[PDB]
Amino acid sequence: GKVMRRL
Amino acid sequence: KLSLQDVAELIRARACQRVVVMVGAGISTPSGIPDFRSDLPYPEAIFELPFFFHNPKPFFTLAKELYPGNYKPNVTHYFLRLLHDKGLLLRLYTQNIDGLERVSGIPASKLVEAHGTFASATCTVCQRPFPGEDIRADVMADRVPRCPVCTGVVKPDIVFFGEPLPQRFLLHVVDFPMADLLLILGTSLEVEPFASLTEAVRSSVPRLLINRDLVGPLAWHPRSRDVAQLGDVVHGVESLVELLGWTEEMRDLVQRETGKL
Ligand SMILES: Oc1cc(O)cc(/C=C/c2ccc(Br)cc2)c1
Ligand SMILES: [Zn+2]
Repeated sequence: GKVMRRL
Repeated sequence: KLSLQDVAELIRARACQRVVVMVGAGISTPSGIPDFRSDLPYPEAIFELPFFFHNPKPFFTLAKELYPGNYKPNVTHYFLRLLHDKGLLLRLYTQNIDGLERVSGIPASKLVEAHGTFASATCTVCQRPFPGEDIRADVMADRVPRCPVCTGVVKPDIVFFGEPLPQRFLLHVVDFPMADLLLILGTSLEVEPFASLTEAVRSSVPRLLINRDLVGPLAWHPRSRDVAQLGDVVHGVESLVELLGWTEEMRDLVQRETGKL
């Protein structure tokens, strides 16, 4: 999975 | 230490023939692309599937903005095109979703769009694929596109949080050890798995960072052939281009391509 991050 | 100038001489000596390039939002900005932080409960919901399923309009608002033929590549894109035209580009990894790398003329086989593309779309329900052109009028008209098969929402092939990275991303596995130069433009690479990708180049390979600031894995696990050129990305690139003796080549390439855009 594409990692959760801010933006 | 190597200087920028040293890296530049390796390249002109065509001694760097297998440049792997990593890029992010710092190269979109100059084309006018709005930053993705600026109604949503928090800005990341824009790339969250549960929220998308609940209300896709915000996303589709952004799809309208970034849909192909709005924005154009800037001179940083064109520098990467020039690297490619010279036979020096092994692969270009992008975290951006504006598709400006392919508009700049870099062929799809040289690109890894790690967060997907507006070039195509997929029915969220029956998974039928669609060329992006087939949903363009709906998007341009502010109507959520629906599948002719099942009436499900048709979602542009942008990778949302939690979704698998594209297949092509696994070219990293051998692209990085295969590089004889790593170029990092307009991104920190703080987010995994990009961070770990910088570590996968061989020990002797220079890593050249052109970015506002020094951040992420090049700062935490520095190596002796790292070069960081900190400042506006565009201007850092303009400096490398001069040290390469490519300033006039860049002008002429941009003019020829701008003539076409
Ligand atoms: O002269 C060059 C130019 C270049 O782009 C790459 C390499 C090295 C490739 C490589 C791959 C796997 C293992 Br293990 C060890 C070395 C050498
Ligand atoms: Zn469907």
